[PDB]
Amino acid sequence: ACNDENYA
Amino acid sequence: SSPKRPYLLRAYYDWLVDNSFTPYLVVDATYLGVNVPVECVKDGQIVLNLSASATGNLQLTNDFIQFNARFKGVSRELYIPMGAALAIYARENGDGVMFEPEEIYD
Repeated sequence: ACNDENYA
Repeated sequence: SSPKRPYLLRAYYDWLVDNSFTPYLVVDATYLGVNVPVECVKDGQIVLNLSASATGNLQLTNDFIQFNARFKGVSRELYIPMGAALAIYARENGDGVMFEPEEIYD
């Protein structure tokens, strides 16, 4: 996936 | 009658999450209105982690998918027209669905 595993 | 895609997208999203899987979305980067960081585009597609921990304020509406996500530490807001959503599956095993084409999305 393109986005980091953790948003917060 | 409106498209079934958003209803099926939500059904699978919930099934995946409820069964301890991490929902990944496959997006058509060329579809009109797609609003995501360019660095995400590869082979004309985008793969996104839609889990609650990888996103913020996730909305799966009938016409679009919208949420905040972090990229290499940078928070960005994404907007994905439903017509560009190609599939949703489990990161863990690939179980999911490949949406059927629907006239309206053309």
